[PDB]
Amino acid sequence: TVVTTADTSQLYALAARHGLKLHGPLTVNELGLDYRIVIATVDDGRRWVLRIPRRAEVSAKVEPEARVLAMLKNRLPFAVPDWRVANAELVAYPMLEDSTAMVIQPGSSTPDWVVPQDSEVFAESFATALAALHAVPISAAVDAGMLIRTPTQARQKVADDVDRVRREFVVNDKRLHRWQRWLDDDSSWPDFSVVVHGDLYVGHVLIDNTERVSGMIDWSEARVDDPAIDMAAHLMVFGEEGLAKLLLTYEAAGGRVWPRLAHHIAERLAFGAVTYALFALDSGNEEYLAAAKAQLAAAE
Ligand SMILES: CC[C@H]1OC(=O)[C@H](C)[C@@H](O[C@H]2C[C@@](C)(OC)[C@@H](O)[C@H](C)O2)[C@H](C)[C@@H](O[C@@H]2O[C@H](C)C[C@H](N(C)C)[C@H]2O)[C@](C)(O)C[C@@H](C)C(=O)[C@H](C)[C@@H](O)[C@]1(C)O
Ligand SMILES: Nc1nc2c(ncn2[C@@H]2O[C@H](COP(=O)(O)OP(=O)(O)O)[C@@H](O)[C@H]2O)c(=O)[nH]1
Repeated sequence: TVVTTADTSQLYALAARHGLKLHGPLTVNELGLDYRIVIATVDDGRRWVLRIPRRAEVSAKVEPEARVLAMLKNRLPFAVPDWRVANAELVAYPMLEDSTAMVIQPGSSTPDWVVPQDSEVFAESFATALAALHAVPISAAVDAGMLIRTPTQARQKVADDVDRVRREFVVNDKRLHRWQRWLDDDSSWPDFSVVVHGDLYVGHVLIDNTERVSGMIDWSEARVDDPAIDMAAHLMVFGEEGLAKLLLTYEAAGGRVWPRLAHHIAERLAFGAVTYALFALDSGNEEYLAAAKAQLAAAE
């Protein structure tokens, strides 16, 4: 025979226990630390995504995310995963066939492609899609059992993350002072929270072949929190010019802004170093830790 990375027999058995009959081509991404991701063909002729929790601690997150997606489905003018299977040993949904807004080969550090800076259709539709998401009523999030952070709680969470990094790592003095000045800068912080995606960047946005936003995936970090969380990666990828365009259209679409929002987003992006370091720490992966320590010690 031929050795293949996927164990088709075990995958078939797992899927069949949950009412899904695999038949035909599949592909497997084993690089995730929490889930194995398989895109498999099913007997409905469709591709489905199998998100397979690796451990009990990951399994525990399935039911709450399922409640999130259940709530969001009718409340967003774009598609989200339809978890027709959602349990501790398997999440499965029909694949949303539209491409992600960035394409990258598994394992690679460099994308093959990212939706272009000058794509006006992408820019405008991402901005309106984001305004739509952030318009989801807080009451709907509460009814769905979501994690809720008031503005005070949102700021406390950032402080807590910073302090956890300070306990576990040695951080460049100026970097640390940057975060502390931000945490102390009342004018930077919003006086409201919204439903956020929590892990939003081009890799988690789906686009149709005109480059119009058509969906968003991987909602595991969704919660009610600081709106700027969902804008940091847009600044990283599309720069200050892209951010300026985003904010004008977001506001025009009914998105709530505040005067120092652009500044706050830049500080949130800087804070990404904390997020990465805590991910590294929690992963126990020596390569991620090496990268994190290096970044933290470095002057920005
Ligand atoms: C452009 C293309 C690149 O995308 C990014 O720059 C975006 C903009 C990051 O988000 C930025 C921006 C932001 C806000 O996240 C959206 C911030 O939190 C993170 C740390 O960095 C992403 C996604 C980060 O991932 C996130 O890292 C988190 C620690 C966990 C999070 N997730 C699994 C829970 C995960 O998605 C992270 C580290 O770069 C992924 C690793 C693998 C990369 O090095 C890959 C190769 C990236 O360079 C990239 C795909 O090529
Ligand atoms: N086009 C498309 N890609 C998907 C879909 N579901 C998963 N993917 C891809 O699979 C990758 C990993 O899935 P993801 O849910 O992000 O796993 P996680 O990062 O561990 O949470 C994503 O980054 C996408 O590239 C989908 O419905 N449509």
